[PDB]
Amino acid sequence: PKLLYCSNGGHFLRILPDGTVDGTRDRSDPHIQLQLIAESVGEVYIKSTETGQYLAMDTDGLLYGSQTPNEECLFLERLEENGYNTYISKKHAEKNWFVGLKKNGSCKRGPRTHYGQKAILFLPLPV
Repeated sequence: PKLLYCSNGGHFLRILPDGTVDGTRDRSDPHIQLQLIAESVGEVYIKSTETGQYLAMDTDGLLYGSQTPNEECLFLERLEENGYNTYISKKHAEKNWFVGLKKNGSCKRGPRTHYGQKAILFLPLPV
């Protein structure tokens, strides 16, 4: 597993058993342990190690935790000069919708994200 740390609000990406996606600052949270799994080079699923759920973004730009993988669960990974990664929705890449966390640790919605934001920067860390 890895943790995905957002420096915008200082939160680890979290997928809860009920499929809620948000952020917590607590390093010890069981639900922040993630597996980044390759499809093709630079394409990844982001999977909850605890629940088995996959991070996904819906057609309304909303993040949720999917019981099973689908086309909404693929993200295009990029590093990013300062060691942080970005994750753009594969399905909505043309809109530049990203995985992001607000300063208050709740998720960002696709249209409210874009290249250049701190919200979209995640640092993969060891558990």
